[PDB]
Amino acid sequence: MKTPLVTREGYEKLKQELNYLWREERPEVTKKVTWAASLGDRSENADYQYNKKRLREIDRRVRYLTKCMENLKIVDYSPQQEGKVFFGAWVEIENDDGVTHRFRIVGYDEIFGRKDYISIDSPMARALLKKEVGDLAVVNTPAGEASWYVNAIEYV
Amino acid sequence: VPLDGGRFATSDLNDLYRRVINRNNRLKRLLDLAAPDIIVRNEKRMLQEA
Amino acid sequence: GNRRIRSVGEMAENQFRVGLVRVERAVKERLSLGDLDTLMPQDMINAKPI
Amino acid sequence: ETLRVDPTNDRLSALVEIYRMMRPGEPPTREAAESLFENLFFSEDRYDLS
RNA sequence: GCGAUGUGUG
DNA sequence: TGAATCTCTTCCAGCACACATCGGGACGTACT
DNA sequence: AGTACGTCCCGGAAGAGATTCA
Repeated sequence: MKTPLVTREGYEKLKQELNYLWREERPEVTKKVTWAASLGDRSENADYQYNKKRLREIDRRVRYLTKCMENLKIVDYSPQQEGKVFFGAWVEIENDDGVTHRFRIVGYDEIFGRKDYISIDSPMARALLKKEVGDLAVVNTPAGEASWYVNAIEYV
Repeated sequence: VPLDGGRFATSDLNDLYRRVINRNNRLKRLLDLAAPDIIVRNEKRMLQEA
Repeated sequence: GNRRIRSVGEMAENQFRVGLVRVERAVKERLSLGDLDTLMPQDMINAKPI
Repeated sequence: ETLRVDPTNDRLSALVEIYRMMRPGEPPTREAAESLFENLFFSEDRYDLS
Protein backbone atom coordinates (compact mmCIF):
# COMPACT_ATOMS: atom_id res chain seq x y z
CA MET A 1 0.00 0.00 0.00
CA LYS A 2 1.49 3.30 1.20
CA THR A 3 4.99 2.51 2.48
CA PRO A 4 5.43 4.67 5.62
CA LEU A 5 9.10 5.24 4.69
CA VAL A 6 9.95 8.34 2.66
CA THR A 7 13.11 10.10 1.54
CA ARG A 8 14.89 12.34 4.03
CA GLU A 9 15.10 14.96 1.28
CA GLY A 10 11.33 14.74 0.93
CA TYR A 11 10.94 14.99 4.71
CA GLU A 12 13.02 18.17 4.91
CA LYS A 13 11.20 19.62 1.89
CA LEU A 14 7.72 18.89 3.26
CA LYS A 15 8.75 20.21 6.69
CA GLN A 16 9.91 23.52 5.23
CA GLU A 17 6.76 23.60 3.11
CA LEU A 18 4.41 23.11 6.06
CA ASN A 19 6.38 25.70 8.02
CA TYR A 20 5.89 28.19 5.18
CA LEU A 21 2.22 27.21 4.86
CA TRP A 22 1.21 27.58 8.51
CA ARG A 23 3.53 30.60 8.85
CA GLU A 24 2.93 32.63 5.68
CA GLU A 25 -0.03 31.43 3.60
CA ARG A 26 -2.43 30.93 6.51
CA PRO A 27 -1.91 34.51 7.76
CA GLU A 28 -2.82 36.20 4.48
CA VAL A 29 -5.63 33.68 4.08
CA THR A 30 -7.13 34.69 7.42
CA LYS A 31 -6.59 38.36 6.58
CA LYS A 32 -8.49 37.98 3.31
CA VAL A 33 -11.21 36.04 5.14
CA THR A 34 -11.62 38.90 7.62
CA TRP A 35 -11.59 41.54 4.87
CA ALA A 36 -14.34 39.61 3.09
CA ALA A 37 -16.20 39.41 6.40
CA SER A 38 -15.94 43.21 6.41
CA LEU A 39 -19.57 44.11 5.63
CA GLY A 40 -19.93 41.20 3.23
CA ASP A 41 -21.18 38.37 5.47
CA ARG A 42 -23.31 37.05 2.62
CA SER A 43 -23.58 34.06 0.31
CA GLU A 44 -23.00 36.15 -2.83
CA ASN A 45 -19.44 37.29 -2.03
CA ALA A 46 -17.14 35.53 -4.50
CA ASP A 47 -14.21 36.75 -2.42
CA TYR A 48 -15.67 35.09 0.68
CA GLN A 49 -16.40 31.92 -1.27
CA TYR A 50 -12.83 31.64 -2.54
CA ASN A 51 -11.50 32.45 0.93
CA LYS A 52 -13.57 29.74 2.61
CA LYS A 53 -12.67 27.16 -0.03
CA ARG A 54 -8.97 27.96 0.33
CA LEU A 55 -9.37 27.77 4.11
CA ARG A 56 -10.82 24.27 3.93
CA GLU A 57 -8.10 23.22 1.50
CA ILE A 58 -5.33 24.67 3.68
CA ASP A 59 -6.77 22.89 6.70
CA ARG A 60 -6.80 19.56 4.88
CA ARG A 61 -3.27 20.01 3.54
CA VAL A 62 -1.96 21.00 6.98
CA ARG A 63 -3.57 17.98 8.62
CA TYR A 64 -2.10 15.66 5.99
CA LEU A 65 1.34 17.25 6.25
CA THR A 66 1.41 17.00 10.03
CA LYS A 67 0.31 13.36 9.88
CA CYS A 68 2.98 12.48 7.33
CA MET A 69 5.63 14.33 9.35
CA GLU A 70 4.86 12.61 12.65
CA ASN A 71 3.47 9.12 12.03
CA LEU A 72 5.67 8.18 9.06
CA LYS A 73 9.45 7.72 9.00
CA ILE A 74 12.18 9.04 6.74
CA VAL A 75 14.55 6.77 4.84
CA ASP A 76 17.50 7.92 2.71
CA TYR A 77 19.96 5.06 2.32
CA SER A 78 23.54 5.97 1.48
CA PRO A 79 25.60 4.46 -1.35
CA GLN A 80 26.70 1.66 0.99
CA GLN A 81 24.18 -0.37 -1.00
CA GLU A 82 25.48 0.99 -4.28
CA GLY A 83 24.44 -0.94 -7.35
CA LYS A 84 21.63 -2.27 -5.20
CA VAL A 85 18.63 -0.27 -6.40
CA PHE A 86 16.73 -1.47 -3.35
CA PHE A 87 17.07 2.10 -2.05
CA GLY A 88 19.17 5.24 -2.32
CA ALA A 89 20.09 5.27 -6.01
CA TRP A 90 18.74 6.90 -9.18
CA VAL A 91 18.46 3.63 -11.10
CA GLU A 92 17.68 3.33 -14.80
CA ILE A 93 16.20 0.59 -16.98
CA GLU A 94 16.39 0.52 -20.78
CA ASN A 95 13.98 -1.25 -23.11
CA ASP A 96 14.14 -2.99 -26.47
CA ASP A 97 11.69 -0.46 -27.95
CA GLY A 98 12.51 2.78 -26.14
CA VAL A 99 10.75 2.53 -22.77
CA THR A 100 13.73 3.73 -20.75
CA HIS A 101 12.94 4.88 -17.22
CA ARG A 102 15.41 6.55 -14.86
CA PHE A 103 14.14 7.29 -11.36
CA ARG A 104 14.54 6.58 -7.65
CA ILE A 105 12.28 4.66 -5.30
CA VAL A 106 10.42 7.49 -3.55
CA GLY A 107 7.40 7.43 -1.28
CA TYR A 108 3.75 7.93 -2.19
CA ASP A 109 3.73 11.52 -0.90
CA GLU A 110 6.60 13.48 -2.49
CA ILE A 111 5.59 12.31 -5.97
CA PHE A 112 6.48 14.91 -8.58
CA GLY A 113 8.66 15.36 -11.65
CA ARG A 114 11.51 17.35 -10.11
CA LYS A 115 13.88 14.49 -9.21
CA ASP A 116 12.26 11.27 -10.46
CA TYR A 117 8.87 9.77 -11.25
CA ILE A 118 8.92 6.51 -9.28
CA SER A 119 6.83 5.30 -6.35
CA ILE A 120 6.67 2.22 -4.13
CA ASP A 121 2.94 1.93 -4.80
CA SER A 122 2.61 0.35 -8.25
CA PRO A 123 3.54 -3.34 -8.66
CA MET A 124 5.66 -2.30 -11.66
CA ALA A 125 8.05 -1.00 -8.98
CA ARG A 126 7.02 -3.40 -6.19
CA ALA A 127 8.68 -6.21 -8.15
CA LEU A 128 11.87 -4.08 -7.87
CA LEU A 129 12.44 -4.53 -4.12
CA LYS A 130 16.17 -4.87 -4.82
CA LYS A 131 17.42 -4.43 -8.38
CA GLU A 132 20.78 -4.85 -10.12
CA VAL A 133 22.62 -3.84 -13.30
CA GLY A 134 20.98 -6.43 -15.57
CA ASP A 135 17.59 -7.21 -14.06
CA LEU A 136 14.88 -7.97 -16.63
CA ALA A 137 12.08 -6.32 -14.68
CA VAL A 138 8.88 -7.43 -16.41
CA VAL A 139 5.29 -6.93 -15.28
CA ASN A 140 1.73 -6.96 -16.64
CA THR A 141 1.16 -3.23 -17.14
CA PRO A 142 -2.39 -1.82 -17.30
CA ALA A 143 -2.74 -2.46 -21.06
CA GLY A 144 -0.43 -5.41 -21.71
CA GLU A 145 2.76 -7.04 -20.47
CA ALA A 146 5.75 -4.68 -20.40
CA SER A 147 9.40 -5.25 -19.58
CA TRP A 148 12.63 -3.34 -19.07
CA TYR A 149 16.22 -4.54 -18.84
CA VAL A 150 17.92 -2.74 -15.95
CA ASN A 151 20.64 -0.67 -17.61
CA ALA A 152 22.02 1.59 -14.86
CA ILE A 153 21.84 2.07 -11.09
CA GLU A 154 23.72 4.63 -9.01
CA TYR A 155 23.20 7.28 -6.33
CA VAL A 156 23.98 10.98 -6.10
CA VAL B 1 -23.20 -2.78 21.58
CA PRO B 2 -22.88 -5.20 18.68
CA LEU B 3 -26.07 -4.55 16.78
CA ASP B 4 -27.42 -7.11 14.35
CA GLY B 5 -25.34 -5.96 11.41
CA GLY B 6 -21.94 -4.67 10.42
CA ARG B 7 -22.40 -1.55 12.54
CA PHE B 8 -22.35 -0.60 16.21
CA ALA B 9 -24.82 1.80 17.85
CA THR B 10 -21.99 3.42 19.75
CA SER B 11 -22.61 4.92 23.15
CA ASP B 12 -22.08 8.65 23.31
CA LEU B 13 -19.29 8.21 25.84
CA ASN B 14 -17.24 6.40 23.24
CA ASP B 15 -17.57 9.17 20.69
CA LEU B 16 -16.80 11.81 23.29
CA TYR B 17 -13.61 10.16 24.46
CA ARG B 18 -12.76 9.70 20.80
CA ARG B 19 -13.04 13.40 20.11
CA VAL B 20 -11.01 14.23 23.19
CA ILE B 21 -8.26 11.87 22.15
CA ASN B 22 -7.99 13.20 18.62
CA ARG B 23 -7.85 16.69 20.03
CA ASN B 24 -5.17 15.92 22.59
CA ASN B 25 -3.11 14.12 19.99
CA ARG B 26 -3.16 16.98 17.51
CA LEU B 27 -2.17 19.26 20.36
CA LYS B 28 0.74 17.00 21.25
CA ARG B 29 1.92 16.79 17.66
CA LEU B 30 1.78 20.58 17.39
CA LEU B 31 3.86 21.63 20.38
CA ASP B 32 6.89 19.59 19.41
CA LEU B 33 6.72 21.25 15.99
CA ALA B 34 6.47 24.79 17.41
CA ALA B 35 3.49 25.57 15.20
CA PRO B 36 2.30 29.18 15.49
CA ASP B 37 0.42 30.66 18.37
CA ILE B 38 -2.92 31.31 16.70
CA ILE B 39 -3.10 27.65 15.74
CA VAL B 40 -2.09 26.38 19.16
CA ARG B 41 -4.68 28.66 20.72
CA ASN B 42 -7.47 27.36 18.53
CA GLU B 43 -6.21 23.90 19.45
CA LYS B 44 -6.35 24.43 23.20
CA ARG B 45 -9.75 26.05 22.84
CA MET B 46 -11.27 23.11 21.02
CA LEU B 47 -9.72 20.93 23.69
CA GLN B 48 -11.29 22.77 26.59
CA GLU B 49 -14.64 22.72 24.86
CA ALA B 50 -14.30 19.01 24.18
CA GLY C 1 -60.29 31.53 13.15
CA ASN C 2 -56.62 31.69 14.07
CA ARG C 3 -55.69 28.04 14.20
CA ARG C 4 -54.91 26.58 10.80
CA ILE C 5 -54.89 23.10 9.32
CA ARG C 6 -51.97 21.95 7.23
CA SER C 7 -51.89 18.57 5.53
CA VAL C 8 -49.52 16.14 3.90
CA GLY C 9 -49.49 18.51 0.97
CA GLU C 10 -48.23 21.45 2.96
CA MET C 11 -45.75 19.26 4.80
CA ALA C 12 -44.23 17.82 1.65
CA GLU C 13 -44.13 21.21 -0.02
CA ASN C 14 -42.35 22.86 2.87
CA GLN C 15 -39.83 20.14 3.54
CA PHE C 16 -39.07 19.62 -0.14
CA ARG C 17 -38.41 23.33 -0.25
CA VAL C 18 -35.92 22.93 2.57
CA GLY C 19 -34.29 20.26 0.47
CA LEU C 20 -33.97 22.56 -2.49
CA VAL C 21 -32.51 25.34 -0.41
CA ARG C 22 -30.02 22.78 0.84
CA VAL C 23 -29.04 21.82 -2.67
CA GLU C 24 -28.89 25.32 -4.14
CA ARG C 25 -25.99 26.15 -1.84
CA ALA C 26 -23.63 23.60 -3.35
CA VAL C 27 -25.26 24.29 -6.71
CA LYS C 28 -24.08 27.88 -6.75
CA GLU C 29 -20.82 26.77 -5.16
CA ARG C 30 -19.90 24.51 -8.06
CA LEU C 31 -21.31 27.02 -10.52
CA SER C 32 -18.68 29.46 -9.26
CA LEU C 33 -15.97 27.19 -10.67
CA GLY C 34 -18.03 26.91 -13.85
CA ASP C 35 -16.07 26.09 -16.99
CA LEU C 36 -17.03 26.21 -20.65
CA ASP C 37 -19.84 23.77 -21.19
CA THR C 38 -17.74 20.66 -20.73
CA LEU C 39 -20.22 19.71 -18.00
CA MET C 40 -23.96 19.14 -17.70
CA PRO C 41 -26.36 20.05 -14.89
CA GLN C 42 -26.40 16.58 -13.35
CA ASP C 43 -22.71 17.19 -12.80
CA MET C 44 -23.66 20.30 -10.84
CA ILE C 45 -26.56 18.73 -8.96
CA ASN C 46 -26.86 16.03 -6.32
CA ALA C 47 -30.18 14.38 -5.58
CA LYS C 48 -28.79 12.72 -2.47
CA PRO C 49 -29.50 15.63 -0.09
CA ILE C 50 -33.03 16.08 -1.39
CA GLU D 1 -41.54 58.57 26.55
CA THR D 2 -40.20 55.62 24.60
CA LEU D 3 -38.20 57.92 22.34
CA ARG D 4 -36.95 59.50 25.55
CA VAL D 5 -35.73 56.12 26.76
CA ASP D 6 -33.97 55.59 23.42
CA PRO D 7 -30.18 55.35 23.80
CA THR D 8 -29.45 56.16 20.18
CA ASN D 9 -30.39 58.94 17.80
CA ASP D 10 -29.61 57.88 14.23
CA ARG D 11 -30.04 55.21 11.59
CA LEU D 12 -26.39 54.27 11.99
CA SER D 13 -26.25 53.57 15.71
CA ALA D 14 -29.77 52.17 15.51
CA LEU D 15 -28.59 49.46 13.15
CA VAL D 16 -25.59 49.16 15.44
CA GLU D 17 -27.72 48.32 18.45
CA ILE D 18 -29.75 45.89 16.38
CA TYR D 19 -26.70 44.02 15.13
CA ARG D 20 -25.44 44.04 18.70
CA MET D 21 -28.52 42.31 20.04
CA MET D 22 -28.39 39.86 17.16
CA ARG D 23 -24.74 38.75 17.04
CA PRO D 24 -23.28 39.40 20.50
CA GLY D 25 -19.62 40.18 20.98
CA GLU D 26 -18.60 40.64 17.37
CA PRO D 27 -17.52 44.19 16.47
CA PRO D 28 -19.96 46.25 14.42
CA THR D 29 -19.69 47.27 10.79
CA ARG D 30 -21.90 49.77 8.99
CA GLU D 31 -22.73 47.99 5.75
CA ALA D 32 -22.66 44.64 7.55
CA ALA D 33 -25.50 45.57 9.87
CA GLU D 34 -27.19 47.34 6.97
CA SER D 35 -27.36 44.11 4.99
CA LEU D 36 -28.33 42.20 8.13
CA PHE D 37 -31.42 44.24 8.88
CA GLU D 38 -32.13 44.08 5.17
CA ASN D 39 -32.05 40.29 5.55
CA LEU D 40 -34.73 40.01 8.23
CA PHE D 41 -37.92 41.51 6.83
CA PHE D 42 -37.22 42.56 3.26
CA SER D 43 -36.10 39.66 1.09
CA GLU D 44 -37.44 36.48 -0.43
CA ASP D 45 -34.66 34.41 1.10
CA ARG D 46 -34.92 34.39 4.87
CA TYR D 47 -38.40 35.79 5.45
CA ASP D 48 -41.83 35.15 4.00
CA LEU D 49 -45.52 35.06 4.65
CA SER D 50 -47.61 33.07 2.30
C1' G E 1 -27.85 -7.41 24.72
C1' C E 2 -28.81 0.43 24.28
C1' G E 3 -30.93 4.85 23.63
C1' A E 4 -34.12 8.20 21.37
C1' U E 5 -39.35 9.46 19.38
C1' G E 6 -44.24 7.98 18.80
C1' U E 7 -48.77 5.35 19.90
C1' G E 8 -51.86 3.10 23.36
C1' U E 9 -53.12 1.08 28.35
C1' G E 10 -54.30 1.87 33.35
C1' DT F 1 -22.53 56.97 48.26
C1' DG F 2 -25.41 52.06 48.99
C1' DA F 3 -29.72 49.27 50.13
C1' DA F 4 -33.84 48.24 48.00
C1' DT F 5 -36.39 46.49 43.32
C1' DC F 6 -36.24 44.52 38.28
C1' DT F 7 -34.31 40.93 35.01
C1' DC F 8 -31.67 37.06 32.45
C1' DT F 9 -31.18 32.10 33.07
C1' DT F 10 -30.37 27.35 35.18
C1' DC F 11 -33.52 23.21 36.96
C1' DC F 12 -37.94 19.89 37.03
C1' DA F 13 -42.74 18.54 35.25
C1' DG F 14 -46.12 11.48 38.35
C1' DC F 15 -45.77 5.86 38.06
C1' DA F 16 -45.92 1.38 35.71
C1' DC F 17 -46.55 -1.10 31.36
C1' DA F 18 -47.47 -2.78 26.23
C1' DC F 19 -46.16 -2.27 21.10
C1' DA F 20 -44.00 0.27 16.98
C1' DT F 21 -39.63 2.54 13.92
C1' DC F 22 -34.73 3.88 13.71
C1' DG F 23 -30.14 4.45 14.63
C1' DG F 24 -24.05 8.91 9.31
C1' DG F 25 -23.23 10.82 6.05
C1' DA F 26 -19.72 12.39 3.40
C1' DC F 27 -15.91 12.43 0.89
C1' DG F 28 -12.43 9.78 -1.57
C1' DT F 29 -10.05 5.27 -3.23
C1' DA F 30 -7.38 0.90 -4.42
C1' DC F 31 -9.01 -1.79 -6.17
C1' DT F 32 -12.98 -5.38 -7.07
C1' DA G 1 -17.65 -0.53 -14.72
C1' DG G 2 -18.86 1.22 -8.83
C1' DT G 3 -17.69 0.20 -4.00
C1' DA G 4 -16.74 -1.64 0.79
C1' DC G 5 -13.31 0.45 3.00
C1' DG G 6 -11.07 4.56 4.42
C1' DT G 7 -11.11 9.23 7.61
C1' DC G 8 -14.58 13.11 10.08
C1' DC G 9 -17.43 14.41 12.58
C1' DC G 10 -44.19 27.37 32.36
C1' DG G 11 -43.95 28.09 35.89
C1' DG G 12 -40.84 29.06 40.19
C1' DA G 13 -35.89 30.73 42.40
C1' DA G 14 -31.67 32.50 42.78
C1' DG G 15 -27.77 35.13 40.92
C1' DA G 16 -25.50 39.14 38.61
C1' DG G 17 -26.60 43.21 36.56
C1' DA G 18 -28.65 47.36 36.96
C1' DT G 19 -31.44 50.92 38.56
C1' DT G 20 -33.12 54.69 42.47
C1' DC G 21 -33.71 56.92 47.20
C1' DA G 22 -29.53 58.58 49.48
